Amino acid sequence: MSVSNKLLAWSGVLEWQEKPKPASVDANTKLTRSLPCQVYVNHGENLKTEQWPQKLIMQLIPQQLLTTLGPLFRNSRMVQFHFTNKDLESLKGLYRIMGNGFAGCVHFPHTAPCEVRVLMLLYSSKKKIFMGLIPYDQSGFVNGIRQVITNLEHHHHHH
Repeated sequence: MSVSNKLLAWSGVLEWQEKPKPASVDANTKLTRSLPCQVYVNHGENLKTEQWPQKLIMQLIPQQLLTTLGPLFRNSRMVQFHFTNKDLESLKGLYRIMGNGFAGCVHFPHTAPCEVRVLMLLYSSKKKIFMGLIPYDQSGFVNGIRQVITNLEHHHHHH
Protein backbone atom coordinates (compact mmCIF):
# COMPACT_ATOMS: atom_id res chain seq x y z
CA MET A 1 0.00 0.00 0.00
CA SER A 2 1.39 3.39 -1.18
CA VAL A 3 4.94 2.04 -1.21
CA SER A 4 5.62 1.39 -4.85
CA ASN A 5 8.65 3.60 -5.70
CA LYS A 6 11.05 1.76 -3.51
CA LEU A 7 10.42 -1.12 -1.19
CA LEU A 8 12.11 -1.38 2.16
CA ALA A 9 13.98 -4.61 2.09
CA TRP A 10 16.84 -4.64 4.53
CA SER A 11 18.27 -2.62 7.30
CA GLY A 12 21.76 -3.38 8.43
CA VAL A 13 25.24 -2.12 8.90
CA LEU A 14 27.83 -1.71 6.22
CA GLU A 15 31.45 -1.87 6.78
CA TRP A 16 33.57 0.02 4.37
CA GLN A 17 37.20 -0.07 3.64
CA GLU A 18 39.04 2.86 2.20
CA LYS A 19 41.93 0.72 1.23
CA PRO A 20 41.31 -3.07 0.80
CA LYS A 21 44.51 -5.00 -0.08
CA PRO A 22 45.48 -7.70 2.44
CA ALA A 23 49.18 -7.67 1.71
CA SER A 24 50.20 -10.45 4.18
CA VAL A 25 53.12 -8.22 5.26
CA ASP A 26 50.16 -6.11 6.21
CA ALA A 27 48.43 -8.36 8.69
CA ASN A 28 46.35 -5.58 10.11
CA THR A 29 44.62 -4.79 6.92
CA LYS A 30 43.65 -1.14 7.35
CA LEU A 31 40.76 0.32 9.27
CA THR A 32 37.25 -0.67 8.51
CA ARG A 33 34.40 1.62 9.43
CA SER A 34 30.82 0.76 10.05
CA LEU A 35 27.78 2.77 9.14
CA PRO A 36 24.08 1.78 9.66
CA CYS A 37 21.77 1.97 6.67
CA GLN A 38 18.31 1.25 5.46
CA VAL A 39 18.19 -0.48 2.14
CA TYR A 40 15.33 -0.30 -0.21
CA VAL A 41 14.96 -2.11 -3.44
CA ASN A 42 13.76 -0.77 -6.64
CA HIS A 43 10.87 -2.79 -7.98
CA GLY A 44 10.48 -6.10 -9.71
CA GLU A 45 13.07 -7.77 -7.68
CA ASN A 46 12.06 -10.44 -5.22
CA LEU A 47 14.85 -11.45 -2.89
CA LYS A 48 15.00 -12.44 0.74
CA THR A 49 17.07 -10.20 2.92
CA GLU A 50 16.96 -12.40 6.06
CA GLN A 51 19.47 -14.46 4.11
CA TRP A 52 21.79 -11.46 4.09
CA PRO A 53 24.42 -11.03 6.85
CA GLN A 54 24.09 -7.94 9.04
CA LYS A 55 27.37 -6.60 7.71
CA LEU A 56 28.26 -6.22 4.11
CA ILE A 57 31.79 -5.56 2.88
CA MET A 58 32.14 -2.54 0.69
CA GLN A 59 35.23 -1.14 -0.94
CA LEU A 60 35.41 2.27 -2.49
CA ILE A 61 36.67 1.85 -6.02
CA PRO A 62 36.77 4.51 -8.80
CA GLN A 63 33.46 4.83 -10.70
CA GLN A 64 35.53 5.74 -13.76
CA LEU A 65 36.66 2.14 -14.22
CA LEU A 66 33.20 0.86 -13.45
CA THR A 67 32.05 2.15 -16.85
CA THR A 68 33.69 -0.93 -18.34
CA LEU A 69 31.06 -3.13 -16.58
CA GLY A 70 28.22 -1.01 -18.00
CA PRO A 71 26.31 -3.77 -19.99
CA LEU A 72 26.56 -6.11 -16.99
CA PHE A 73 24.35 -3.74 -14.99
CA ARG A 74 21.50 -4.57 -17.38
CA ASN A 75 20.98 -7.76 -15.42
CA SER A 76 20.61 -6.62 -11.87
CA ARG A 77 18.12 -5.87 -9.06
CA MET A 78 17.79 -2.30 -7.92
CA VAL A 79 18.54 -1.02 -4.48
CA GLN A 80 18.64 2.31 -2.76
CA PHE A 81 20.62 3.16 0.30
CA HIS A 82 19.46 5.64 2.84
CA PHE A 83 21.78 5.89 5.75
CA THR A 84 20.82 5.98 9.31
CA ASN A 85 22.55 9.22 10.21
CA LYS A 86 24.25 8.29 13.42
CA ASP A 87 27.41 10.01 12.45
CA LEU A 88 27.00 12.85 10.00
CA GLU A 89 30.77 13.30 10.05
CA SER A 90 31.17 9.79 8.69
CA LEU A 91 28.46 10.53 6.10
CA LYS A 92 30.08 13.84 5.19
CA GLY A 93 33.44 12.17 4.65
CA LEU A 94 31.85 9.40 2.65
CA TYR A 95 29.84 11.99 0.59
CA ARG A 96 33.13 13.55 -0.45
CA ILE A 97 34.46 10.19 -1.56
CA MET A 98 31.38 8.77 -3.31
CA GLY A 99 30.44 12.13 -4.74
CA ASN A 100 33.92 12.41 -6.28
CA GLY A 101 33.30 9.36 -8.40
CA PHE A 102 33.95 6.57 -6.01
CA ALA A 103 31.67 3.63 -5.99
CA GLY A 104 31.19 1.17 -3.25
CA CYS A 105 31.42 -2.34 -4.41
CA VAL A 106 29.56 -4.44 -1.94
CA HIS A 107 30.51 -8.02 -1.50
CA PHE A 108 28.38 -10.27 0.60
CA PRO A 109 30.02 -12.50 3.21
CA HIS A 110 29.70 -16.21 2.58
CA THR A 111 26.41 -17.72 3.57
CA ALA A 112 24.99 -18.75 0.22
CA PRO A 113 26.70 -21.83 -1.46
CA CYS A 114 28.90 -19.76 -3.76
CA GLU A 115 29.24 -16.09 -2.70
CA VAL A 116 25.62 -14.94 -2.95
CA ARG A 117 25.76 -12.26 -5.68
CA VAL A 118 27.36 -8.83 -5.58
CA LEU A 119 26.12 -5.33 -5.21
CA MET A 120 27.20 -1.89 -6.36
CA LEU A 121 26.67 1.27 -4.34
CA LEU A 122 26.60 4.59 -6.11
CA TYR A 123 25.80 7.99 -4.71
CA SER A 124 23.31 9.99 -6.62
CA SER A 125 23.58 13.60 -5.63
CA LYS A 126 20.53 14.41 -7.75
CA LYS A 127 18.28 12.22 -5.65
CA LYS A 128 20.52 13.02 -2.63
CA ILE A 129 20.48 9.30 -1.95
CA PHE A 130 22.45 6.26 -2.60
CA MET A 131 21.46 3.89 -5.37
CA GLY A 132 22.82 0.66 -6.63
CA LEU A 133 22.26 -2.39 -8.70
CA ILE A 134 23.06 -5.93 -7.63
CA PRO A 135 24.27 -8.32 -10.37
CA TYR A 136 23.41 -11.99 -9.96
CA ASP A 137 26.64 -13.30 -11.38
CA GLN A 138 29.32 -12.60 -8.89
CA SER A 139 31.98 -14.24 -11.07
CA GLY A 140 31.93 -11.66 -13.83
CA PHE A 141 31.31 -8.67 -11.66
CA VAL A 142 33.94 -9.58 -9.03
CA ASN A 143 36.36 -10.33 -11.90
CA GLY A 144 35.82 -6.82 -13.22
CA ILE A 145 36.17 -5.35 -9.75
CA ARG A 146 39.38 -7.40 -9.22
CA GLN A 147 40.78 -5.56 -12.22
CA VAL A 148 39.72 -2.26 -10.73
CA ILE A 149 41.19 -3.15 -7.30
CA THR A 150 44.49 -4.46 -8.66
CA ASN A 151 44.78 -1.35 -10.86
CA LEU A 152 43.80 0.83 -7.92
CA GLU A 153 46.46 -0.82 -5.75
CA HIS A 154 49.05 -0.50 -8.45
CA HIS A 155 48.13 3.16 -8.76
CA HIS A 156 47.54 3.72 -4.99
CA HIS A 157 46.41 7.32 -4.60
CA HIS A 158 45.14 6.64 -1.11
CA HIS A 159 46.46 8.14 2.05
